Amino acid sequence: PDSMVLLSSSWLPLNKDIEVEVVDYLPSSSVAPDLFALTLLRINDSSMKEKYDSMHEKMNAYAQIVPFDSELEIGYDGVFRDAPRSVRRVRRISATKLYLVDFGKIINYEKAKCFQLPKVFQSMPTRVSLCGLDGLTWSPVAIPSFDNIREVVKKWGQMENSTLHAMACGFQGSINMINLFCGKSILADRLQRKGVCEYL
Amino acid sequence: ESLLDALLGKAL
Repeated sequence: PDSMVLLSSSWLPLNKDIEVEVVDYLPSSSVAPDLFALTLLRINDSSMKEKYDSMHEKMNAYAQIVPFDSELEIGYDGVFRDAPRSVRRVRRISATKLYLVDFGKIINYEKAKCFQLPKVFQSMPTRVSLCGLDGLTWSPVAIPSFDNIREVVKKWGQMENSTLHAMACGFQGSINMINLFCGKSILADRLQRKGVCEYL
Repeated sequence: ESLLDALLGKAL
């Protein structure tokens, strides 16, 4: 049978300021219903840049891209080939959607363009980082707004005309517990100020 | 009222 592949995700450095882009939400079984989760893509990280760029070069040149006997199972990983020598790593996050785990973009599931992820390309974690907003107890009435809040947060850096920064405060399973901020504008502080959540 | 305030206000 086909091997069911699930890439781990990139860790953020503890108590270290990093530059991040808020990307499309990658769901994880490791997020509690009342944890405000979000997906970050650390940017301007030269250490990993050459590694990811090298991976994509080899993936595009890879000869032995094999198809699934059956198909990519939901929740698991393979590759998406949108054209010859254009190959990227994906997770089938739902029946109709793939997630480009190294770019932070959701695209439509195309059965014919999906192939297995070769073992040699399973060593790099997803470039995106699974994250959760640290230090908060959310009002139950607010939890339904998490999607809307994520959309706002995705555009926050653009509206600030600034690169957002993050700092991992800890780790809960596979989730980076982070603060997200732009200068003195701290996400948890502005949410807490609206009374939809309280500090732990 | 910050910029992010306004953003969050519409989401809520």
